Amino acid sequence: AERIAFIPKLVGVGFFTSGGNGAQEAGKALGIDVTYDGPTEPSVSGQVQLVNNFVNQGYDAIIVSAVSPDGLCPALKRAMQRGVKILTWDSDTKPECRSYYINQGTPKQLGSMLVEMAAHQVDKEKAKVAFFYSSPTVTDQNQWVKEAKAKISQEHPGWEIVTTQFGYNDATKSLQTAEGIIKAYPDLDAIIAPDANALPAAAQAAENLKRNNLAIVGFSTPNVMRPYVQRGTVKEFGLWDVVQQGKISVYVANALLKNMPMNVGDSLDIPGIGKVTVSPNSEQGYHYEAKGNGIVLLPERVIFNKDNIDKYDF
Ligand SMILES: C[C@@]1(O)OC[C@H](O)C1(O)O
Repeated sequence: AERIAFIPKLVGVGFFTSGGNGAQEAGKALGIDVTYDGPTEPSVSGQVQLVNNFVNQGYDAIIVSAVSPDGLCPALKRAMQRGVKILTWDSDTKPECRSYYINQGTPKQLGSMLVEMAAHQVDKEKAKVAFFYSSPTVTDQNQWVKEAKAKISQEHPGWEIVTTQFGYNDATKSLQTAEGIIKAYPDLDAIIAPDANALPAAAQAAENLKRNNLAIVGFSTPNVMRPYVQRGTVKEFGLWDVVQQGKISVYVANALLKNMPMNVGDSLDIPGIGKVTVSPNSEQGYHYEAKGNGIVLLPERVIFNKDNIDKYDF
């Protein structure tokens, strides 16, 4: 009877497939029919069309990873006015446009990981670094990058951010851009790619142009990144239990459907996971707080290498 919609940025990417599977698995254990559906490409119109669709069908809850902070707001607010529980995972909208943000960590946390991974691989205070992710308008990544760039200028002033280009979650376009940066910048020391499509594309671009001495860190799935790690192209990268993330999003949504207290400070017990807690929106850097509105932070983030890459199954 209760239907929950789980919308990714796009389909075909291993990151969203894992999260969607963990969501449907969670819904099945709760007796909830979770419908996993997303556009073939990350666009505003793509998700809005779907959001409006699940609303008209009368879905009870919709969990969405936004491709734009304010792009989905008119459709999300329409849903809540009809009683549709709106939650966000991975990528957030505006805090007033949703209810809960199932976040994998604060921008300071994930922004620290990107810099720490880079500093450990470059091992010199004077170098040239380049950023390379999906889109300049996406929410989650731009929040990380801004905190990352701020952290770099404070902790590594000798580092020169020479460029910042995009791939738009396209495996083809990401490869072209990655090669272009590598060609145009022969003095490049490191590439920071906080994107599941950008990170393996950068590693591939390094191997295609046979460029060594190049630190390549970022955020992607161990499934895709595995060949590049074994060959030594990527010594270190990071992510999180995305399967668990999709699992939490459903459980939290279920707590809203069953009228449980989920204000800032309250907790919730999840089987096989433990204790999650509603953190304030200030953790993301937001100036917005409300009753029944907060951020659920993931318990643990993971650093991947050649030692523990076969440990996680998504
Ligand atoms: C994990 C991730 O960085 O890869 C795809 C998205 O950009 C993402 O979810 O933020």
